[PDB]
Amino acid sequence: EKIFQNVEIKPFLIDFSNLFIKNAAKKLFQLEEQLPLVPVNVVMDFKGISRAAVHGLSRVLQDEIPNYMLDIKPGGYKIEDSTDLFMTEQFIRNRINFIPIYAKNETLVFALRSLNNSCEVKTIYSRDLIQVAGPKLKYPIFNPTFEIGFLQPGKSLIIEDIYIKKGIGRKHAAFNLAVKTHFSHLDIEQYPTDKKEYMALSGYKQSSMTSDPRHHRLGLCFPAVPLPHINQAVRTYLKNACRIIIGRIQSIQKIYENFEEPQPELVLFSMDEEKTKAIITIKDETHTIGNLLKTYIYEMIPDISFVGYQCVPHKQEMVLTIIHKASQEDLITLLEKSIQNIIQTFQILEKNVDELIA
Amino acid sequence: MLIPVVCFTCGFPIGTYAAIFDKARTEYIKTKMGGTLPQNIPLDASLQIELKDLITALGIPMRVCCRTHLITTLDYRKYY
Amino acid sequence: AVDSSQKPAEIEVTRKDVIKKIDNHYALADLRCSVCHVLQHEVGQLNI
Amino acid sequence: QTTQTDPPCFANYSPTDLLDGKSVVSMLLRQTPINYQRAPTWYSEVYAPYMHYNKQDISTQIRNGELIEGVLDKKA
Ligand SMILES: [Zn+2]
Repeated sequence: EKIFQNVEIKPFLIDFSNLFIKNAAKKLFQLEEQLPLVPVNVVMDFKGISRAAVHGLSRVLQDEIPNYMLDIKPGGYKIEDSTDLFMTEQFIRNRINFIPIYAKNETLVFALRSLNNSCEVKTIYSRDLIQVAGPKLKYPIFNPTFEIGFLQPGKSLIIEDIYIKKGIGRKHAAFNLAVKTHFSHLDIEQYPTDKKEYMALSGYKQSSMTSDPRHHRLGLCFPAVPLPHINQAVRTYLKNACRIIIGRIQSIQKIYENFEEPQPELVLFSMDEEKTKAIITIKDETHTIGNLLKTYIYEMIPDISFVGYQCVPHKQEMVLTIIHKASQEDLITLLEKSIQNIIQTFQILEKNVDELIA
Repeated sequence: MLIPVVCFTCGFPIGTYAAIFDKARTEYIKTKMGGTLPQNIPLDASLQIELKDLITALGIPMRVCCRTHLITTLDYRKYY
Repeated sequence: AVDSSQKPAEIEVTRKDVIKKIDNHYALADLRCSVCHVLQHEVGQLNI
Repeated sequence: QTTQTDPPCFANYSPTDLLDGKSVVSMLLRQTPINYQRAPTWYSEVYAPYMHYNKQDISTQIRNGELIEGVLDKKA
């Protein structure tokens, strides 16, 4: 079974055919080739898979995958030694935070030491970042061309503790990994939207309220992957995303298989005409897990009385409400079958990633 | 005060290509200008400067957000 | 009538009766004057 | 999903069954059945000569919480 079909990988390369680009790169950066890290575009085709799973993969890769940041340890910004009056700690910390790094080791600590010994407004570049910690870098984790803040004449800026911080892009956007570049359903017909009569419509020949697309094309772009390890970086990202989704679904399964000991996350009621209502609450869960659970439960129980979730922006939680004409044990076992179905399809996706990209 | 490290909207790292883009844009403006002072460039009625091909050669995709925040962000070193 | 088979073809109506009488199989042509019975796009036929 | 009420029973609908908008509005309004019969603001005589009003939208009718006619807009 091949859920994940062929995948196109295309790094974003600098076109030195333009005279201006070549002249500028060689004039300031002495750059004659592509950068050590390039932003790669990955376009993927999926078949026989629900929209919920593809969109969950997309969302996880976007922000919910644990990613690394460059950050400044408190006290790293030397107030005494930093002479420049315009380069506040906030501005430089914001500039350094959003440098997309491809870090394999978490102990690399960088330092900034830039003294403007001249009368010109010296510009600090990413090559000014000096690494003193951990194993010596045989390959840079960021491009040496990033513009950190400049310096006025005679001014100095010293930052001594720049480390690698782990996080997920949901809490802080500097951990965002992938940026979307495409998403389209390949089984739904599309209008010629260039015409006047169809310009105001989405283009798909079916309504969203009735469509159930099963063949998608998800295009993502990764901000910085090493130039000679593009495929391996992309595979690591995709396998990690599948692993995260499997882990979160299994975390939900952990409370699912505990239908006694009324933990304050699962509450089951039998009400009215022998109907069972199941409410699941997870704090700090998102539309990914909620939509996946809803879609696969509705697949497993097509004649369900009601399955629905809500991730209210406040209360920061997912509340999944399932009502079915079955006993509590029957409903629990059906929902466990749905969870195992989710796990199975994501294991299939990981295996197909390994088979395809390699 | 500088071109952002990443596009605000989406997060694509335009900051990599920024420092190259400032100089390349300056050089391209030099050729496309004429008998017009620098402070009168945004006033010329017979002047058209398209940076589409330049940014494309920089490798930045056909994204509205990234190109907007690349070509529009003000540089503090230019005014102060 | 847009189609050539809808036999009523031409219907002249008042604004209130439009919803009672006209349906989707019809399209609107020029208006008609209710005093001199001239078409809106036939005003140029009048002598200045 | 997000009405905070007690969600109704959809056990009688096949996964390919197509529910009308008036249907779901009625499944909400049945909890407080009322009678309502009035033209909607969507229907205006000034517009009427242009654009073809759907005859099923220019009259709103509710019988005991069963919205079966018209649209719901500012008037309703
Ligand atoms: Zn962007």
